[PDB]
Amino acid sequence: SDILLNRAYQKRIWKAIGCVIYCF
Amino acid sequence: GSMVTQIKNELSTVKTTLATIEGMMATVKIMDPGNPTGVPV
Amino acid sequence: GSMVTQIKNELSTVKTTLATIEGMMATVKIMDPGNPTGVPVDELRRSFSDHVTIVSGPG
Amino acid sequence: ECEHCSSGDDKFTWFFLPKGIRLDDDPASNPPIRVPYIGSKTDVASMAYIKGASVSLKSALRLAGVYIWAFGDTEESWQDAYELASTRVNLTLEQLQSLTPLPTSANLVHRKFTPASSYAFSSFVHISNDCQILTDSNLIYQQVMITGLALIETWNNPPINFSVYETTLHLHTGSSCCIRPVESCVVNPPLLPVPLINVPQMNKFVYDPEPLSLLEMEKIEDIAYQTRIGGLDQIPLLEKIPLLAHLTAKQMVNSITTSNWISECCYTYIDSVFVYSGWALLLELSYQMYYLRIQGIQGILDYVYMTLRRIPGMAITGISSTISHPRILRRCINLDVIAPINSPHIASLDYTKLSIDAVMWGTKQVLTNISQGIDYEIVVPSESSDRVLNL
Amino acid sequence: QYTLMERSVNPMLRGVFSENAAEEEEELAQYLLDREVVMPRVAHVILAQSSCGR
Amino acid sequence: HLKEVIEILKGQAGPLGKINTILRLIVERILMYTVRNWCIL
Amino acid sequence: LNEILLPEVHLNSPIVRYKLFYYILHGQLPNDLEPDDLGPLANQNWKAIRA
Amino acid sequence: ITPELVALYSSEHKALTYLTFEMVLMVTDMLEGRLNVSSLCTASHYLSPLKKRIEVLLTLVDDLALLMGDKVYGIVSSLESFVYAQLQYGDPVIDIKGTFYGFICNEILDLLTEDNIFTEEEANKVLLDLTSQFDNLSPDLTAELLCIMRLWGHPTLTASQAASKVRESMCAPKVLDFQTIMKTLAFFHAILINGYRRSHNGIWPPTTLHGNAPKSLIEMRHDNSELKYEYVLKNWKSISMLRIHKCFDASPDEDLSIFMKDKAISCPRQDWMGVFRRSLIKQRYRDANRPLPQPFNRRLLLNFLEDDRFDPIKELEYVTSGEYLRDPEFCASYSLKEKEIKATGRIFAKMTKRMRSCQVIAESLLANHAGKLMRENGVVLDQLKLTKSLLTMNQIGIISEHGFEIAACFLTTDLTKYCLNWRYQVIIPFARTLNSMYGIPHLFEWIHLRLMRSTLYVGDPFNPPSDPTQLDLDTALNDDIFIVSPRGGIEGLCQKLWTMISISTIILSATEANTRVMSMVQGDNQAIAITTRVVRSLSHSEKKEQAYKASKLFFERLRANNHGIGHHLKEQETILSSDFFIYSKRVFYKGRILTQALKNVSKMCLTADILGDCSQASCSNLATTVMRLTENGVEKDLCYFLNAFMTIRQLCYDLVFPQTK
Ligand SMILES: [Zn+2]
Ligand SMILES: [Zn+2]
Repeated sequence: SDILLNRAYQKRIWKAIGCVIYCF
Repeated sequence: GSMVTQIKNELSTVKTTLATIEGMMATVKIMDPGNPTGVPV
Repeated sequence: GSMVTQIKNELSTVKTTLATIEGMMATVKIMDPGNPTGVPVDELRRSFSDHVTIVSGPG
Repeated sequence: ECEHCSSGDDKFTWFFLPKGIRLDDDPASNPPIRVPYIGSKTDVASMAYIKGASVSLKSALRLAGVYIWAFGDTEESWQDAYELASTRVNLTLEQLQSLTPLPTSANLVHRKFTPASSYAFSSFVHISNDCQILTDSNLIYQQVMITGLALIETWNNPPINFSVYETTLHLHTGSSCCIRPVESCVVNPPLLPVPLINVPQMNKFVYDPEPLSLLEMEKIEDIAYQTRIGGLDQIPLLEKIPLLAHLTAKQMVNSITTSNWISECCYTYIDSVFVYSGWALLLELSYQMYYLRIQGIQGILDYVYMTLRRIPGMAITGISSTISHPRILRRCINLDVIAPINSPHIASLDYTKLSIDAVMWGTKQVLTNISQGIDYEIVVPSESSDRVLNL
Repeated sequence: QYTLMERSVNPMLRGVFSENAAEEEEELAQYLLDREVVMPRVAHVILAQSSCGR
Repeated sequence: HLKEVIEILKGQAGPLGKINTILRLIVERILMYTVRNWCIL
Repeated sequence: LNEILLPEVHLNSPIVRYKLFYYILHGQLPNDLEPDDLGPLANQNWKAIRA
Repeated sequence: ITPELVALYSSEHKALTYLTFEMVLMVTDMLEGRLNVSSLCTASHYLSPLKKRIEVLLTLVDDLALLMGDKVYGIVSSLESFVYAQLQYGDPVIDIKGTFYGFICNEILDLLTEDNIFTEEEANKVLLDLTSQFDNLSPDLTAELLCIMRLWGHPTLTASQAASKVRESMCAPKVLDFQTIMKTLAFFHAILINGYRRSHNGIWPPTTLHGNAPKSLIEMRHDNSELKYEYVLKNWKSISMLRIHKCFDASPDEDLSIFMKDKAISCPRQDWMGVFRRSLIKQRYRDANRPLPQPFNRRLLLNFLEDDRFDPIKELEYVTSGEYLRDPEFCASYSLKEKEIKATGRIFAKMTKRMRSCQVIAESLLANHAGKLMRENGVVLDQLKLTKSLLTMNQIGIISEHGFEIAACFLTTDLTKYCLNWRYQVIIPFARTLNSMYGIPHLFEWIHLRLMRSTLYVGDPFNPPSDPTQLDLDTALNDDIFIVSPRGGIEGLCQKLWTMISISTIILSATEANTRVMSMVQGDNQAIAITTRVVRSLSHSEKKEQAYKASKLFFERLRANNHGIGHHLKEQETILSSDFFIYSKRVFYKGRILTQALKNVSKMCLTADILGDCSQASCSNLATTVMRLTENGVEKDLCYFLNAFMTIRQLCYDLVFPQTK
């Protein structure tokens, strides 16, 4: 059930992680 | 008695195949242009 | 229970033939003679002029 | 650069033909194809819908609706329409008034294979009236779109089979003398008495002595009494807008579970539209989530998210079209319903995912408000039973 | 069509034909048209959905 | 949300495409759950 | 009244070969028609028909 | 020039010809069409490439006409299909490219060498000359070479020759498959039930399950659930033999417009010779010592109008009671059809007043209640959504780059000879179930039953029977102008039932091959868009090859089914293409409808056929044809100029050629 992530998806995920860290 | 059951279950298949044969023969008979047929009601 | 067993095997023989007849009946051919001879209709008129209300299949 | 856009005028129907089209060539190379705009025929919202209505009954209803829309809605304007319908039916005045469709914006439409064009280059053409007002106006704008398509098609005549450059047609209808305002539906009483109209009472093809059954008469009487007492739009103006939002949300939910709702959504509360969309979808999925033993608000939210994500993209195109409209898009952005994310340009936005996000926001709002205790009204259209007990 | 309609004696179309049908249609068109504002579209529709128009 | 997956899997043993899209949606939802709650991990 | 019910201006009826054969045999018009070409018209007593 | 004949002689060729009035009208219509087509090809830059090719085609087929005679219209009708054969000569699929082209070339060779007018070498040379005018043209122009069809006039018609074709399609032995009939009947029942579910608030019709129905069918009837076609194909022995009871409260007098349309009615059988010219039959009647038959001139409309006691229920009682099969007055006859060049369809039939009224009532009953229930095909009365559906059907396989994709292979079938090939034994079950649904004991199986008991004939006033001793229709033999006991149906008559059967057969064949299709059956031409799933990354040629390979099984199943219900499908009728299909004589080529403007310009004449013959009517007709020209790709500037020019031309013609002094 593992899924793959496109490069833009990776940028999305890492930016979201940054946003979560910044806000939490 | 079990023998009976199987026989009832298998006679169900006999029923359905006999009904299929009956309907098929009815359709055949009603397919003769020689004798015009009318649908009931 | 034995008589009912004799009829148990014999009925299985019936089941199979009924299946077989159905097979052939399902593959029959409905043929229309047509008027190849070209006989005057007067002569060819050997057919009912009257509808018959016979029930086919269910009814 | 367009000379009408550059000088004051701003109303137009935008046409676009992409570059790189080669007919009778590889479909992959040329831009995507689509069924062009070939016309829009008649497409009633009456007080009560009658099933199996006779031709005479339909004709009488048409006559009464047109009469009331055109000449007025006084009591004598209703008496004259009732008499003229009585030349073709046998209904009494009360059921006539009740069954007659809405006397608002009457279309007045009145009455082998010949295609209007080859649809060669018109199948690749983009059309958008986003810079236009929009039932004479509807016919006018359909005519404008057809004229633009035919102009694009005659720009590349059948001798021409290629498009090495992308072309744009503006077709500005604004700043035009011909377009005019519309004023009608005044009260004009008849300056002449009603003529002695001979009527073929016995002829079934002209007059129907019994156009309504006893059950139909009972149902129409019940509907009229319920409207007179329970009411329909007697509610104040402050209550109509949320009710319109609720009704259009129910329509959207029934659609998902060129058709659009921009006309309604531009004149209602878009945040309330999506809130009631979430409420209606929750009502639809309540039994399914109950049989799956879902617990907690987040369980409902996850279930509705996956349900929205699993519907085909063609089904949600109705909501997509409404949200994609620039005015509705800006409204949704300003009400925090919609955030344009993960797209360099607005036109590249995933409007299907955007609509799913809007419905999810509405569902979350409904769940939170229910948890805090803010009850939400349930509407039961086509009911004056057991379906209300089910709802 | 008038020559066949006035000749018709069929049970259907028993009352369709009227000798003063033209006069009745003129009176009805006057009723719809002899108003403060003339609306030929409305008159055409109402005539076409009236008994004379049928 | 794997109940539908197991139901179709048992029914067939078309459906595989539905199986894959449901699995992808579930895993993506789990991924956003993780990203949203990344700090407390 | 015949000035309203004018003959057809365009074709609306099938072309019949035996109509032309009838009109060219009625007047004994010159022709190279074989006996089978005429079909049933060859057996007619054109004398009475001409009379 | 005489009122009856025109004697034309040319000293240059030393040729003398005689033209009757009808032939004079044909020649002047055909020459006007030639002038219009040639002048439009000269004028329009779009049609400019076609001028030389049309000229050479006209010259070659004119010399061929001089050489053969009336058989050159066979060559013309072959060119009619050779247009499509050349159109499918450029499809990506190798296994479908050139099949129709080669077969039509073979058929033209057969038509040229049947009478031994041309030897094999000469016939091949003539075929090459005919074909060379079709090659190296754009698809649009190859379709606009379908204007030439009426550019060579129409054949001289004879009753015997026209009767021979229908006497052979009918009156011929035809073997049918019981199972194929029962499978298509089961799918017919399934489609009827599904349509009645899609209407009437999603509930099954009143139905009575047979004794062979399984438990699953009993539960689906009880739950009022949709019958999936895969289920029907499995249990077809119970989906059939399923009696649908009365569903519609249909009445014969539901529609009045049907009764007020004039249809040709035949004379009573006792006087059937009154159609023929009095001169030809006078002597043969004198030698038999019998009175001359009374001429018949009544019309259906006038007869219906002048009935003091006319009840449509009593009209339908003619068929329902069985009186039609006993009426000694009943008489049906054909008559030569105008403006047709093909051997088939050269006649149309006329019946008696009571049986024409019964036929129109039955057709109205079918078209209003049961015909509405099957919409597996896309044809509807609304032309706008019809052409929208046609465009959507044609654009199935056209996907751009803006995984898996979709691919389409289109099949077009001609159903012209279907009417003659329908047999009672293959339609009786459908007729019986329709009778049950409508409540009528016996209505819809009337055409074949009445035809097998009556002798038909072709009624032409100048075509009397060859034998003068055959003065009664019943004793007539199966030769000359007679068709004794035709077992088949007549064109147009009971077409709704035949169309519904064809739709059921198409759906059965699609389900048997596990292939999605979108039929567009229309009575004459049916179009099927076979759909399959292909890899997106695949090449276009390979995508179309995969689509054709998927469509191969469906086409085989459709051929087998049509042969089972008695319609043998030949190479002429079917047209398999990965690019286009044909609907209503218009081709849908790669998301386009090809122009065929020359066909419209060929019928732009100098007067309207209406009786008043005003200048306004003629100018309006010209304007309508110019509108068609604008819609069919001709330059709009040229169309405007042409409209003004021919309006001026028509007014000047009416001024200088006054109809009345
Ligand atoms: Zn502009
Ligand atoms: Zn103006």
